[PDB]
Amino acid sequence: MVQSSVLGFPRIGGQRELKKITEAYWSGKATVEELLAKGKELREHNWKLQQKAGVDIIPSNDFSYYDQVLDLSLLFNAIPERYTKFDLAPIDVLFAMGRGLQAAATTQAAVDVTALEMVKWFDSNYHYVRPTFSHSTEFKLNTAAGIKPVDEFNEAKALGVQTRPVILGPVSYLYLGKADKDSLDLEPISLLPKILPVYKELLQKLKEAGAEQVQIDEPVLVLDLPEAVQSKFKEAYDALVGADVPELILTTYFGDVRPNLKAIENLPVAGFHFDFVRVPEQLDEVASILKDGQTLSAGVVDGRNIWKTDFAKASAVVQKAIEKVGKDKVVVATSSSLLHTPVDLESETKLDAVIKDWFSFATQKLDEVVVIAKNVSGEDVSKQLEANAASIKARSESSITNDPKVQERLTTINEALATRKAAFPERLTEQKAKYNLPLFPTTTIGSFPQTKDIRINRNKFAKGQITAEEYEAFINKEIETVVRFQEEIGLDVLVHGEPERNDMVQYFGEQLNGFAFTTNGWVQSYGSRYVRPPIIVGDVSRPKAMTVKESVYAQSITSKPMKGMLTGPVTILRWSFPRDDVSGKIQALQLGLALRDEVNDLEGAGITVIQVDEPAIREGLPLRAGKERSDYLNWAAQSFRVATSGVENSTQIHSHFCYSDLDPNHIKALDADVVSIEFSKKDDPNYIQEFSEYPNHIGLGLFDIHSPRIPSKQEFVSRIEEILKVYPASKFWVNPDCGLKTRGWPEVKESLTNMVEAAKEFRAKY
Ligand SMILES: Nc1nc2c(c(=O)[nH]1)N[C@@H](CNc1ccc(C(=O)N[C@@H](CCC(=O)N[C@@H](CCC(=O)N[C@@H](CCC(=O)O)C(=O)O)C(=O)O)C(=O)O)cc1)CN2
Ligand SMILES: N[C@@H](CCS)C(=O)O
Ligand SMILES: [Zn+2]
Repeated sequence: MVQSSVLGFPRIGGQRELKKITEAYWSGKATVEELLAKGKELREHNWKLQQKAGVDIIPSNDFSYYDQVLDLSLLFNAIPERYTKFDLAPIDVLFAMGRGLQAAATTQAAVDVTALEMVKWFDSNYHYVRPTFSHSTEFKLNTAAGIKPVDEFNEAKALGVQTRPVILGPVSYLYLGKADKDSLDLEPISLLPKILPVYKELLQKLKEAGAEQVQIDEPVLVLDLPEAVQSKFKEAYDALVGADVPELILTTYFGDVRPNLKAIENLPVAGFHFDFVRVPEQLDEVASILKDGQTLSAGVVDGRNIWKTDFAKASAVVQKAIEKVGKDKVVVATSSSLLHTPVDLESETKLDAVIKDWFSFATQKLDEVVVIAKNVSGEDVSKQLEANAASIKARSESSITNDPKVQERLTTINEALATRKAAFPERLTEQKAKYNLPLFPTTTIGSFPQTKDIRINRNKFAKGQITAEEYEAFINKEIETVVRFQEEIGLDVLVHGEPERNDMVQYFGEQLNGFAFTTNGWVQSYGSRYVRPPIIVGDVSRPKAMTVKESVYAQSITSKPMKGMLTGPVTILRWSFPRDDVSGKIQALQLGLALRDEVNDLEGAGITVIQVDEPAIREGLPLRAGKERSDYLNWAAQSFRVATSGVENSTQIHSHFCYSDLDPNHIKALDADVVSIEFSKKDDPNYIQEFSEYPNHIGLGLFDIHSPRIPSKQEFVSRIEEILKVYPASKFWVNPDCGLKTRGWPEVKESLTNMVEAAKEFRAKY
């Protein structure tokens, strides 16, 4: 009777309960008791949900108030000193690392401190708070905050639910972290010896509590790892394994671990886990490594995409496994945590029933693994296979999916379609001459605060409580407000705030043929911010203009130059749920050609300064050097270039990138005139050097837009002075790290006023 396993479940709630309480707590409208109360409530719900679904192995510690990595950075006490000298409570220290904190002296005692870096969790649009280590860091097992994975195991057990804690392992933990600036000579992985005795302690604490088996994520194995890292796995797991700890199920996902087999082919663990959705072909080789005892969790229900599973194909993999290692040592599992999927599809009432029948969100995926497991167990689930098999046939055969007019148009793509009419140095002279822009020119990145008044009115529109005529009126008020202000403040190149845009990708899925999109289809991106990425189901085209009506009005009320704003083709792909049938290369290209038509429409409609965001360009990079990556590099830029290479030289193409380990050389391939690079929040020591040679114009981001912190005019100056030491002023632009949707108005005002005030000084010194 083959068992089922889930690697992690989405904590946000079916009604984003979690967001709502977290944001309340942050704004002083809910007590700390009330936040923790609701945490419990959700934890309880989701465990019970899975229990009822029939899942055998059920995760614990997958819950988090912000990020499960940081959660460990807390537990193990990797807490930069600067966060400690304010008598904050564990929970608030946690949040402060997250989003900084700043309150003047109230009883309440005065704090001001930044936030730690945030980066892509592998090739996903989930972002973790990056561990930050230092020579001073004393790894102890913190008990002040409680001990989370213990306490949550116990909770579950007190509802009769036996769970499998999930912990990021020492090697991944370190390798993914970073040295703090007070300690540049520090490889994070060198602390392995200091940290194990902590992981060890935790583990015994868990064993005593009742923990049979523990999932311990070591996903770094899907990456290119130098030889000196690979040898540290044995050291690590040799240390931890024992009679006083639970059995450990070394867990990998998102890619291929074969290059690292030597690393792990003689470890003491109780079993492994692998992603046979992304890399089914690795099964024979990895299964080879299993010395008796050990179990193989067979990751076969996609924790990263929402296409309904093919029960035939999936069960065939699990049986290939069963052939190699015995039915009794095999487990049907999600390929990854379902963190990256929405909660429940049944919450969606406005999708074509045909299309809906093609999908499965988290709740459904629980049934999925339950059924496949049952299948291979010899049990009758005939009725579910056929229905499932129907769902597949249908998908397979659809008039929706294909659009010949597109497929042809693809063969119009060549070098010329993706080269501008002249080189940057020649376009600058034309642009300088049109725009008359001043030295140290100031601008922002697009979005301005997404005020509940905007959210409520988009919604009243969606739901017919107001006419289109009324919505246009409302949007214009708000673009007017957003301009009038930008003018007030002194900004040079303007934007329009994106008031009319739910999300920089969803606004587009709602407008392009080939898509679907959700109402309650939300996934966490970081902290309390979530998105409901759209879904690509067919061949992509743009039948109308998407953003002209708005930007033309925008341009019409200001003499100032104004940006249009799209989302480049790679980002639309990467932050959508991609197609099952086809490659992403084919999808980007379609998007490129499709986005051209908007870009062109803009130029034609008067909007001669245009920004096309491409922030996922690094995210979307394949997890391993070789054929697939070097292809990615080439088509990924090409598609971008496709949507931008028809413009006149007098037109100013802008881009933007953020919250990623950016590769300048690839960014450069886009030959954009001007870009915005997230720099402040990420405290990257090298970004300055590594972008020493960037040939086109550039604005490294001057303040962290994900903290309510207002930076001094002084903190702007410092950063600038710092950059100017490696870069000439005739290139440098001044802007924030990213957009301002999440920000409130008070701090928007004051922080830009400072930014600009500061730019204005360097203006006059030169
Ligand atoms: N997709 C994406 N990825 C990205 C970024 C980005 O902007 N987008 N930037 C970086 C960071 N990621 C981010 C992710 C989300 C948000 C964000 O601001 N999300 C908002 C809302 C976004 C949205 O979809 N807004 C809708 C939702 C409105 C709403 O909630 N309405 C209510 C009903 C009306 C009401 O009561 O308010 C409801 O549905 O229940 C809208 O404006 O229309 C949030 O969940 O806090 C920001 C950055 C990197 N990756
Ligand atoms: N233009 C987007 C960029 C987010 S990465 C915004 O300003 O919200
Ligand atoms: Zn950004």
